[PDB]
Amino acid sequence: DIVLTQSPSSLSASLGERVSLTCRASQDIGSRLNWLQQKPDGTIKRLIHGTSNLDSGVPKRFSGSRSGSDYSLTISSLESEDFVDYYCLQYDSSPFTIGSGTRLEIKRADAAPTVSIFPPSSEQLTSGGASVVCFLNNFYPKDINVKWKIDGSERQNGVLNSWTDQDSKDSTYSMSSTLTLTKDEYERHNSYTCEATHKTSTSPIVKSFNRNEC
Amino acid sequence: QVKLEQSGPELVKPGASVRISCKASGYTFTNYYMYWLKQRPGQGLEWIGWIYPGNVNTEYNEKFKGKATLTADKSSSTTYMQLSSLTSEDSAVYFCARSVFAYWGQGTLVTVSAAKTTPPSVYPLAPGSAAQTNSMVTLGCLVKGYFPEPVTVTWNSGSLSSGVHTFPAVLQSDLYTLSSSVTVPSSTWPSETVTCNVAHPASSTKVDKKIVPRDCGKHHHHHH
Ligand code: NA
Repeated sequence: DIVLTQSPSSLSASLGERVSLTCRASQDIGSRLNWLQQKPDGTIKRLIHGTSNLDSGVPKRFSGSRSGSDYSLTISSLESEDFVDYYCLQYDSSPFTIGSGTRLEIKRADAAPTVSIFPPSSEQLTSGGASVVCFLNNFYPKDINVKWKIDGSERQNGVLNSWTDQDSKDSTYSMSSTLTLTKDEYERHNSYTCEATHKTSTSPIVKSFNRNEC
Repeated sequence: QVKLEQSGPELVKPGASVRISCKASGYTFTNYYMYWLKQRPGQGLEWIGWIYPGNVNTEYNEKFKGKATLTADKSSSTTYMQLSSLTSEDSAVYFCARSVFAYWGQGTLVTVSAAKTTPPSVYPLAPGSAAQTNSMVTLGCLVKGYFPEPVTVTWNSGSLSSGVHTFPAVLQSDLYTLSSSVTVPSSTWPSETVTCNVAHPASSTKVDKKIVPRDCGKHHHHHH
């Protein structure tokens, strides 16, 4: 029941910088802590075992250490292949437990999202459904808030969000938000709004349309 | 020299069960512990349990006891994990690993859904209004209600690649849904055509959907 608290869940960093991931164990676990690495294709590899031993085939930029109950994985100079997921785990007691993981991402300057709202198309309405979609494109940092409103009243049920991976070319993020209602519900209301707010926003970005309008 | 090779991806119905395998090689199978792990999409690793092949003794994370059953075949050098009474919370990648998390199998994705193979409905995403000139306009395609993964989305059959990205699919109510975005100069649309091409190999379907301006018009889809 040992708890491993890994921090931070997201670490922004840059090529060539030194970074240190941390894992605090809720109980003494001695040296029985391993670090794993997970690539985007899903493959996993052990990087370090027993707190500080590098695994075979591990570049020496990777190293691991311990300080009381605080364990740390340190990368001496980040290479592009290193911006992925990392996990600590303990085998001092069973059940074995794993930290919640850390994703390294590339730091870049702030970027405001471009927001677009799309009314359902006529085809979808003939089939009985009504999906309103909003795109929040190319923004940075990844964190952002999105809100749906129907005739001025915030709607939280029926909403589904999806984020792209950090873009390989400009390091921004994009997110799509889709609100799905019965066709009959969509016709009982007139106004629809996607409201985004990001750290770059001085005021929230309001995108909207009226169903009875063209 | 140690290798762990798992079976391929599976599509299973809720309430059914599924057996995953992990063939080991390069070491004496009975001298090491075997582990099974679970990874919900977008989430962290979870420990399921271990099995020691020499006597096939097992110990489980209490959370998975009864849900997962580990077994090992000393002659075949294979460990199996059986998952029972599946529900949607069981869709995940499942990993095999040799002690002490020293070597790893490649993962096996298990998807639970009551759905039959189903081609996507493809719907245009055009702006609701506010055309702005001498700029960029963002259009898109909503690819909805398909099963199983995957789909391939392309724009103008590869001609529009500048400012394109497709969001990862989300499995809701047994079917997947994704959307794709494209950004083009405003001088190029609607004056020039923009079309998304959507391929769904499990159903052998391929569809094109031209994006046209929003208005009060009915039936654009029979003509686009
Ligand atoms: Na509204």
